[PDB]
Amino acid sequence: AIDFLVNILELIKEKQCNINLFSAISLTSIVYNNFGEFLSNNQSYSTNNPLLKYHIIILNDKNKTKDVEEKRNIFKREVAELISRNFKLDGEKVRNYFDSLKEVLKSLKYTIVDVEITTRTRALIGVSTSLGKLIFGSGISFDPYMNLPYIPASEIKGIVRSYIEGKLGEQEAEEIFGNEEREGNVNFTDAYPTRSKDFLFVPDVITPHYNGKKSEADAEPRPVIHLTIAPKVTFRFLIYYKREDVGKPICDSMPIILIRGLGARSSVGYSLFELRKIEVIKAA
Amino acid sequence: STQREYVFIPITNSITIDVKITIGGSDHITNIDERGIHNVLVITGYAVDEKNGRLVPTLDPCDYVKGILVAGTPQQAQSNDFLTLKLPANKLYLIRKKGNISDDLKIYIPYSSPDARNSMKTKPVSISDDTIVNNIIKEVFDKIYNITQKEKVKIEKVKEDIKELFSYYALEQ
Amino acid sequence: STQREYVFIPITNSITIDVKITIGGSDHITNIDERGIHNVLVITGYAVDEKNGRLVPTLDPCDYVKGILVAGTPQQAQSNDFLTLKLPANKLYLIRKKGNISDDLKIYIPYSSPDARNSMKTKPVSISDDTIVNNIIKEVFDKIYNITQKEKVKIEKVKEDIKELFSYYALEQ
Amino acid sequence: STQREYVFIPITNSITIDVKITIGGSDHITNIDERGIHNVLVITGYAVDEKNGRLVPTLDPCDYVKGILVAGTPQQAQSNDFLTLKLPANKLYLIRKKGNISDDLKIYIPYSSPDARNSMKTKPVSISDDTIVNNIIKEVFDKIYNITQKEKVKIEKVKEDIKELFSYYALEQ
Amino acid sequence: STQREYVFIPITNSITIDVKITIGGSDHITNIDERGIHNVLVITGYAVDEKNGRLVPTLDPCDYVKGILVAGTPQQAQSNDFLTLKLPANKLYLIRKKGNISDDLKIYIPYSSPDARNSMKTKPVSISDDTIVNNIIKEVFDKIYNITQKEKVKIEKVKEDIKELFSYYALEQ
Amino acid sequence: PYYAFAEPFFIHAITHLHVGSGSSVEEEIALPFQRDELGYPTIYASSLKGAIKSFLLKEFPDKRDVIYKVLGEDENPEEASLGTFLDAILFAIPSRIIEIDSAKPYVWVYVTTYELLKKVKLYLDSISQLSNASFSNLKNKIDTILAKEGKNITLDSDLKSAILNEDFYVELEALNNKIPSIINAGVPLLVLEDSIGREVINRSLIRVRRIRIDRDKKVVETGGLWSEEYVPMKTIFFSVLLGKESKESAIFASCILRNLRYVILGGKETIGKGIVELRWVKDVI
Amino acid sequence: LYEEDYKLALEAFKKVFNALTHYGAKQAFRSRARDLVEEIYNSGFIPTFFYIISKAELNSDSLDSLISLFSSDNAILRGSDENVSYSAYLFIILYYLIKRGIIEQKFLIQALRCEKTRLDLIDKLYNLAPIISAKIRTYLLAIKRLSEALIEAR
Amino acid sequence: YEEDYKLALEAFKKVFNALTHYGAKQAFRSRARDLVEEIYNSGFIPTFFYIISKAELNSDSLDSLISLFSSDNAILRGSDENVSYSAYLFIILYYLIKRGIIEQKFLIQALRCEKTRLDLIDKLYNLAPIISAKIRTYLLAIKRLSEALIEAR
Repeated sequence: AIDFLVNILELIKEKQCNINLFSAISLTSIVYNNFGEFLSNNQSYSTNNPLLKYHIIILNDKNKTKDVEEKRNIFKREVAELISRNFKLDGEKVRNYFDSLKEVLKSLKYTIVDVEITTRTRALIGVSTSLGKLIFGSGISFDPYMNLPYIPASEIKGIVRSYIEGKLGEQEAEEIFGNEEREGNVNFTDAYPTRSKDFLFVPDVITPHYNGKKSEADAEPRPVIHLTIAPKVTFRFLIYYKREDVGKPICDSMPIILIRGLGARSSVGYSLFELRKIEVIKAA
Repeated sequence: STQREYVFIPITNSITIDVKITIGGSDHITNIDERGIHNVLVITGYAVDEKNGRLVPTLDPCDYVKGILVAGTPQQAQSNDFLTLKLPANKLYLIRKKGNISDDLKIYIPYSSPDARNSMKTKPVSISDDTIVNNIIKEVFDKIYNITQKEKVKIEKVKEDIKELFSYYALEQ
Repeated sequence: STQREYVFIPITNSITIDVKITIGGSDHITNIDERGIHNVLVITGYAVDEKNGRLVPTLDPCDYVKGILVAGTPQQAQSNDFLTLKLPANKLYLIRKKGNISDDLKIYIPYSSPDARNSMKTKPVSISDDTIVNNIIKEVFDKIYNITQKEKVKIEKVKEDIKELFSYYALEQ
Repeated sequence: STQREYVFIPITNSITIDVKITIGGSDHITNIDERGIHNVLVITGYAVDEKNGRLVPTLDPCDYVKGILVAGTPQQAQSNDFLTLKLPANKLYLIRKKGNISDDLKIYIPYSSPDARNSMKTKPVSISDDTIVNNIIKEVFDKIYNITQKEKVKIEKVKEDIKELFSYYALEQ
Repeated sequence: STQREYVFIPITNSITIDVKITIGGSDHITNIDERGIHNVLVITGYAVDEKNGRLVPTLDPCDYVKGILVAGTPQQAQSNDFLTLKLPANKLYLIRKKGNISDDLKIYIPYSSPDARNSMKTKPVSISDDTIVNNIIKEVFDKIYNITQKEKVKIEKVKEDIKELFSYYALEQ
Repeated sequence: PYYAFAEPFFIHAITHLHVGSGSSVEEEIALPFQRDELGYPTIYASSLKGAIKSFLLKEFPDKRDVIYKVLGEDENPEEASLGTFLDAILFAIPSRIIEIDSAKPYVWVYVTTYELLKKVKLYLDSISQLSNASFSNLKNKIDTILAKEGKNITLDSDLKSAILNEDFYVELEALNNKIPSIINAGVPLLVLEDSIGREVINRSLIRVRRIRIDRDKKVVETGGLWSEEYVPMKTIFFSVLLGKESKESAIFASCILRNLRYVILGGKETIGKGIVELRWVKDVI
Repeated sequence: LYEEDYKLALEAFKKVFNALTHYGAKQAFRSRARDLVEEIYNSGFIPTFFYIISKAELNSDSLDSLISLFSSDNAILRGSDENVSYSAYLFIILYYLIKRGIIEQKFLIQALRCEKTRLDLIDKLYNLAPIISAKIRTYLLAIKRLSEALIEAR
Repeated sequence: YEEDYKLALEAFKKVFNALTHYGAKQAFRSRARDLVEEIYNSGFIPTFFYIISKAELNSDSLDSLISLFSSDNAILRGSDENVSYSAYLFIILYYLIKRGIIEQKFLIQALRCEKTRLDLIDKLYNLAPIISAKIRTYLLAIKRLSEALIEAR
């Protein structure tokens, strides 16, 4: 119902790790995309909904539609700040998940290699995925049932494989990861954030001026507020296999490829990671 | 064929003498059946005119006034100031429609002149203060249909319905 | 006080000399600066009545007609059959709006009786038959804006907009 | 031998008399048998010059003109502005092909110079405004088709085909 | 302004004496820069007149002629036999497009009389016979584009570009 | 009876699951999950059988013959398989939820329909008619739930309203049955009408986009963009393993099925997308 | 008088295709048709739909041409190409809602016209959600195939 | 007597000559093995939409495709996937012109003007129940010829 929508911001502020962030952002996107309408005596006349203060601020009393536009921009920034502040990491379910999965893989007689990597700068993984896409035009790869951002197993595998190509040749890359005729020997799980020092998300901006622009006459900043993954967030994922003589390349490839980027726009130093730990458990 | 007339939902005690026929024929348009009011109608682009409450037209397509309509001629003295008109049962912009009607309809509406005497500043109005729908129950829901207290223990829904479903942009002047 | 009579743009020549004042002073609602006509009045909820082409209202919001405001009280011998109202220069639904007015104007909407005799079913009509365009560019735009065809190198390009955007609804009678 | 003459079907009243034939032969390629029009030539690459209606040639495959086929030659006031030619009855672009042809024919075309004085920016216009539908059934679909009101009482059938089955691209110039 | 004349490319070389203004202007429509021909024009509904090959008006939408477009005027020995016209640079079927055109072009096209004397029966003819492609790239591709062998050295492709891209329908009568 | 043993089981997705139907033209995703005749995600018994049979042939190398006797011969089959798999029916799927007015907060909830419960009931009735097996505990819980068919209910929760998968507003109502052995984690279980539950469940799957990088320009290869549907982790399917009478079926049901806990189903295994736990209703209910 | 999803999509795409005058609007509409379907799946129909409405910036004159589009084949969507594209896709969705008899044309035009009716549209869409998300993604898949087929890639 | 196999022979002749690069031929072979089963399962109209969407109907390739209807010297250019989808589209349209389902003049006048391919799709949607039954054997023969003559990767 509509009261769900008028209260979604309060619910974000008061649950902070226990609401579905995916659906929460999807719902508050309706508020963001009907902002001018949710501010015509249709705030349910509450007292905690952040929609109140946008009746108290007078940004432009001359023209009301401009006023609603500026209020909407302020509200976009405020939604970004809200999500970054309130939605924090509780990575105990993640440690439980990875420990149980490790036991499962041990029972299946796999050699497990559990890798912990910490982000060093603000990371962008899944920038074209849907999360905040309907508010920010930019997304984060988000698992809506772990209720966490994550790094897909396919990206980790692809980055490791492109490095192993660039180093040991396409033939060894196919001897490890397979081709259209043989299946790979190395399995990757998704990477989930297990611990953090502070905020899990933070706001950021990109402001292209001269992107696909003829001349300075075409120049104009178009700022893009969006969410990123805060620094010092540790992610964890597993690497399991059976054939022993495939652990050597993996071992070598992990420390290097994380220094270079792992998500989006690493060319300007965004998605850089440190190797926090690597443990190897040989099936005995 | 047969005839109908449109009673709006005002703020004022406007429903003392505004009818000649409760049923007359067989059927009508608006209903009240076990889940609230049905097929309620809205007229957009006009405004209510509580100065002898009638409907004054406007030019912006957001001055909408909500009401119901059932069979009847207005007063035996009007149909000279009430702008009558005839619609083919499909140019009727209903709300919460459930059933289909008899393909044609003559309809009367309480019409006050467009008031070329004051540049109109009409505002959105809210039907609240449940003591006022206590007035409106008397106004309509027993004046035209004594089926209330013959069909209804279901006043819990239709009360909140009258307190939320109806609206109008009144001139408040 | 500023006086502005609305005027219609159907495919019918019901407009010949239903005009007395062109400008009178130094003001107009619709202007023309080599960008097509601007500030067009879209009257929804109403329809045209090519039988003495004028505005007949309906109770359907999906019936519209768009035209142009020009200064002048129509004939100084009427206003018993033409609707008159006061709106504060902010409630005119003006598409292609360029400027804003001083919050005071008086519209003189050419109006007709609804004539509840049969169902006023309508058709959606866009003006076509480019002879109609070469005639409509003559009808009003010349002797109201005496500067068109007198300054215009881009004359047939404003035809691209009158021929295109001015769709209306005609009540088939 | 036989010889037909193409006549274009515009939205204009300029096709009353430019021809000296009514039947000539025994049958026509274009047919009306209780189903509507059939075997309609679709001239492509040509526009219309309804200011003294003719078929201007263009280069667009997108530009086309449609019309009906009946025997004869035009008025014997021509043979200096017509694209007359012989066709082996197969290169004809026809729609609703009902009756095959006998391997040969001759056709005349209302034609004019490409008017090398302006860019020919065309405008595709259908034929609506049913008043024109009726004066086009009377202008040409009666004079040559006395089959009307003789064998065919279903005008409102041949009506609905003329709406959807006959269009053309116009010059706008 | 900017005038362009049409160069048919058939397997009949009426081309050694067809044009005086090879380039004339500071540009062309057709271009060749080591990726083959570009901006090739296609003309439908016409066919060549191989006996001094020129474009005769047929009316078959399947009869197409492909040629190159180069600026200039025909011989100052014509203007009683061609069809000049102007179109806004987007109203012409252009293949292998590589750039955009000047929004307004005057086009001279080799043209023949309809010659209503014998049934035009056309056939689809290709461009084979290396001798014919060689004297084609000799007559027109050299004089009109002296870029041959001076900047275009991989002439192997440009001759396959006429062996595959270019084709047409021929009267053969 | 016709079957010597009839061992139903639940299929719990440990990781995400991709069991594909392979790139139809009328689909929108290009690698969708296997659906069934009603539209719900399913695991065809052929996929189930192939995955489980390969796993067992590699994990019990001393019992191949037994396995071959029960699940079929790979080469030169002199007889039919003694064992049968039924198509795994979707029992319960995780769904995203937003709900005010509840002390215990939930990020996701299990969703079912009465259709899927009726199919599980049908499976159980059919296997009781064809074997000496009676799963009357399951039947009693399931028909207790089925008695409420026609309105959305919640089993183990106080949920009155909710928005499921951010599109579907539902009003629920309690039910005092609370099957806790199949929903151990105290996660609520919604049972929705079939007209509303189809859309909820179908939008409850995970569509992930993947790409291929042109390893020279390090951008996306032309055309190298596609989507894959996954089934969320902790999704539950219901299946039965039927076995005809044989001295090997005894060994199969008493030694193989008692040590068969985790397997890999479907595809995308190197993306870590196939791991599954098998519960064996026999010792869960 | 029932048009299957592909026939409906064909007749909608016809008007949308003739209403986009400048070719860049068509090329942007192509990308709208190619991404908004998976957006509608991932984020839900209602959020994506109001996102589209907002990206259109109906502007009170974009809205009038968008409405004339329903009546006559002579209408034209004017504005920025990246806004006209969103208005054309909004027309696609509204045409579906109307011709499928799910929501009335008068009510949708109202909810697009001014502020109060918009939240009633939100309510109505939450009431009519299972009716809409049942088969609209097939209609939009047809729209996407048509736009990939009939509009050159940029 | 099965004349759809002869029609498949001549259509396959035209497209097997119009595909210069062998990768284009192998792509057409994969198209032929897939799209017939697709039109069986999904119907004619969804498969036709898919085909025309992956075919890149620009006036360039449209013109090469039109010229194929006459020349036997025409060539299909573009990426291997694009030309394979265009070749399969020509296969279908060739079957439609033959068997008189669609007049060739209408088809050509539609492939020329962009404002008429929509009418073409409309006519094909109207006729799809007939086409679906007619073209099955023809497309099966196309597939057999492809996997017989074109080698695979």
